[PDB]
Amino acid sequence: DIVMTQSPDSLAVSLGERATINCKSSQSVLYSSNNKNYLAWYQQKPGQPPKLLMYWASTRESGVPDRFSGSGSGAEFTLTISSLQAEDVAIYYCQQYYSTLTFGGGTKVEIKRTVAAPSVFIFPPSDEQLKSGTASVVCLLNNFYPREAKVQWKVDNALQSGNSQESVTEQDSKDSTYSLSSTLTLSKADYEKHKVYACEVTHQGLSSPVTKSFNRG
Amino acid sequence: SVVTQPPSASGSLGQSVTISCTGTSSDVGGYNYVSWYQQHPGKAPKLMIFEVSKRPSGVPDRFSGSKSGNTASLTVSGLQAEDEADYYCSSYAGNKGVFGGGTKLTVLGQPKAAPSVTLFPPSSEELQANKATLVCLISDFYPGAVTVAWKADSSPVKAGVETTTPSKQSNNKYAASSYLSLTPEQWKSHRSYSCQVTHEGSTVEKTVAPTEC
Amino acid sequence: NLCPFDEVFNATRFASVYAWNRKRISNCVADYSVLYNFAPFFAFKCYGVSPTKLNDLCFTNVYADSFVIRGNEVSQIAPGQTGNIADYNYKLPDDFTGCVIAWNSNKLDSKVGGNYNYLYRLFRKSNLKPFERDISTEIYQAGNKPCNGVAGFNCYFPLRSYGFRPTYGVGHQPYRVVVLSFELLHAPATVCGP
Amino acid sequence: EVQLVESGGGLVKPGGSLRLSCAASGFTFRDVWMSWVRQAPGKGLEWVGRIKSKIDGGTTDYAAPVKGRFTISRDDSKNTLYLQMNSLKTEDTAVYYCTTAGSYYYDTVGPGLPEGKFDYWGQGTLVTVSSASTKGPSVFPLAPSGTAALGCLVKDYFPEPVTVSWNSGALTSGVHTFPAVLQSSGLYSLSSVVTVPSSSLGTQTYICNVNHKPSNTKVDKRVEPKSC
Amino acid sequence: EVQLVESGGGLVQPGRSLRLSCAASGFPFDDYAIHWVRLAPGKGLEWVSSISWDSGSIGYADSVKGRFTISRDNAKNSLYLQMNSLRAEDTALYYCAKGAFPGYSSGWYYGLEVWGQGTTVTVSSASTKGPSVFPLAPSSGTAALGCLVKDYFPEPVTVSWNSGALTSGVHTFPAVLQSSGLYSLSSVVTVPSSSLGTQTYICNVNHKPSNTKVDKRVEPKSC
Repeated sequence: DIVMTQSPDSLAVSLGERATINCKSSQSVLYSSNNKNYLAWYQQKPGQPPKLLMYWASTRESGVPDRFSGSGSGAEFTLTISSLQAEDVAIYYCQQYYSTLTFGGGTKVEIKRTVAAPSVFIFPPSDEQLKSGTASVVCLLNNFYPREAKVQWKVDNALQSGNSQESVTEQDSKDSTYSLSSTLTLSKADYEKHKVYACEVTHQGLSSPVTKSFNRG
Repeated sequence: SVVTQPPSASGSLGQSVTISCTGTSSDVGGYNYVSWYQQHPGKAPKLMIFEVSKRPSGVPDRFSGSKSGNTASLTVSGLQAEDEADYYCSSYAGNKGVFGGGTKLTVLGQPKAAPSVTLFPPSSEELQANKATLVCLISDFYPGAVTVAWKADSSPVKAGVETTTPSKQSNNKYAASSYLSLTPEQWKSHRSYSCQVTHEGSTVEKTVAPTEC
Repeated sequence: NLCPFDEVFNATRFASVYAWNRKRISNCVADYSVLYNFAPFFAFKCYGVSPTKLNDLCFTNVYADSFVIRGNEVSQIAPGQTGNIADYNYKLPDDFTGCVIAWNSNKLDSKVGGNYNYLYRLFRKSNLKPFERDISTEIYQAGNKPCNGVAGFNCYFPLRSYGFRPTYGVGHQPYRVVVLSFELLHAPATVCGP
Repeated sequence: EVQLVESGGGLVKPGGSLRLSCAASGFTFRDVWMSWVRQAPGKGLEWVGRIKSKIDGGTTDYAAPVKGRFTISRDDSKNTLYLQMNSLKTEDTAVYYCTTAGSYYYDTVGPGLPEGKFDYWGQGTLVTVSSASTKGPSVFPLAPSGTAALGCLVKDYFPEPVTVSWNSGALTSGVHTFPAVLQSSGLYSLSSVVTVPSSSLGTQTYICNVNHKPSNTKVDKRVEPKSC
Repeated sequence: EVQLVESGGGLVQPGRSLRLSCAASGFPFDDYAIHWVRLAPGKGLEWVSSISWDSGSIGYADSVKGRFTISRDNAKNSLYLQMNSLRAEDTALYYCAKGAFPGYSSGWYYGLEVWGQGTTVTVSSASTKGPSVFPLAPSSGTAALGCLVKDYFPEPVTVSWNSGALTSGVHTFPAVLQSSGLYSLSSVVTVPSSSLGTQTYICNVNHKPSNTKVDKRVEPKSC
């Protein structure tokens, strides 16, 4: 069919800056019989369905701001946002309808922001859980930016490895911040072989590394 | 019939202007095939609007067509100096078209332009055919109004004087020409002839003499 | 055994006028209940033939032709009524002994993004013969240079779109049309519905 | 309003068969060219198929990868769309949306749009094609100790994901339902932490509502500050 | 390019007949329907006649009814207008024009895209008169020189310089109505002063009305 292509894949600009997306088609979606382009643009925020922005390559959907504006014709289309807003963070897809439906590769749009130091919290294992015989120690890093962070577990000052798993959030629609969760899964046995369970966070927002930590007592 | 269309219209530089065009219910009110044509001096007509309000390729959006009953209207926004031209509407009427009377648009606010006078004495070849002609040629002036006065020595002559009405050039300006006819005897008699070209209160007198040959 | 008039008038999709549709009606009683067929049509006019209970008559065939054009051009569908549509998008005979009906379709054919399904044959070399049709979709090499099957400079496609939008006024609002041709050949008449 | 509700996604064995069902309401269903569009985790949208309006023929079109393995259906009297899926693969694991996308450019519907628009998408059900087994999630508190924080640790479950609603979803102070990490055993653990102020800890009962309908686990866990 | 150029016109005694020709070039004229439209001095545009490609549809205008006769040779890419029983009112400039697309009435619907530059038709009982051309010399940092086309009828004359090679600085003036009902025109070119000893300048006058061409050599006056 038609190989919808997008470039770039990832994109990040400051608030109120020019955000620029593109589309390339293996065929022409310009139909000569009416002189219309059979192309659309779709906004999709994580966890939600896509929302139509643009159709006929130019025409906005009811209520979409003039911020968004799709242009081009034939096989080299483009959608530019005049000034990027916090909520504008999303992945966008250029779907042509000329031949059935074929969507683009996708372009992720993100906000650049002033550095944001993370608020950190350790949660020790749960009594309920310990009965079951497992230990899960959590570390939270709500509201942090940029995304790149390093989180080390250290037990009685022991650099840990192989037992951690992380989940970064999506850039908060408003705050345009990230949050992380590092979960340290140990067995009750090992959890009891040690006393102090600490989580060390290296980030740009922190002058020198911050640690939160707990004592089983 | 002939289609009612005001002879003249006007608008300042950068402003707008509408050119009405009133026909019958068998043409303007009969079909929506109303066209508008722009014609500059000494050139063929150009299609500016078709189908009432649609513009051909390469025609500015400034120009905008419309209609209301048997009355079509052409509006020209962001008026430029070059817009100063004649305009006629056209219409289908059953195996035949019809035009309007036409409207000559004058664009105001165009800056003043001083005139440039070039006077030529009689050529000996002409003189050798018992004839004499002095050739004053105005150009590059705006507005179009100009007075031309000739004078033999100090004393003006109003015979043999022929003068254009200023026409418009590619400079979007005007261009007049006065020709004073004389006998060869008159030419050599007076010690000079002159061409006064009066434009907007300022004047240019150029002078020529048989001594100059 | 009444004629299938409901299929013709209350069809979901009507045809583009350039490829105007034609539904044969034969072997059925054409009882005309237009006076109370539950639809206030914009207008109605029977050319040559008359609607005053002439149903009594028996016709050989009835070719019902359907399409959509702009209000402005509703008149073009008439004998001697020259114009785009007449000259390039279907035409009637001067001796048209038949009725024609049409109505506003803004709430049937006007689409938010514009309606481009309906196409009007813009240009054509010769005028169309009565009840002739052309679905030619070839580029015209107006240019002294070829087109290579593409549209561009002096290289034109033979169709265009009405781009119907509700914002538009009566003039450029979609208007659907149905035509009633009454055929009477040597074959026995198959439709009367007296 | 108008709404498109997909139902019948879940776990199905490789080579197995599954019937998806889209219940539509609000708009003139029978006039629209309904389609299925799927999305694998992290991967982009991919069109699956289309059914045209039965007045426009009722033609079906399918994409290259699902060509002749899927079968689209329609019931205009019930206003419901179906997708019959057969010889399923691990490639087919994705969330399937039913949509009116690609319709309005061809369909026969006019200007009377329900809410002034035409392009509508459903929430879409998740089809997991694995030979693995189901598993219910464990719910453990992430207890609090200015503005503090607390959450719920959903742990060990299959397949993903779980519906975590903080205090009947009313609580939205700092709700962070991070996606559940795939465990070595194929299980899933997330930490839905909701940062809330200190003072507030006194009151404001924090009962996250975790639902996991594959296993049909409904859990309301109340998160209380520990006494130590 | 698509190019219509009209020829076949001039002075003609009132009540006589004359035949004009529109030469087509750069399009399938044999499909396109063509029209005659005329522009009478002072007055505006007026439709004359319309011929279908096949020559099977021809409307004439009320004014020229049963007087003019349109025709065409598709093979030779030519349109013709036979004008008989001519009157003063006919006296005009005669344009040939086509519609962008090919239709008899399409031209009216979507406008007339292409027009020729026209051929001028004068229905006067007056006599033809060929011009007297005379050099307007300079005296040897630019110089104005020209020549004087004088006492001719009817319009127009054309002036080119150095066999049309000298193009810039050229301004052929509009002509006066000689009191005798003739015309007097002046072409003037501006050239470098340095070139008056090197270059030789010749103006190329042509009054086809008269069938009278003139090349006048303009050179610095001796003193």
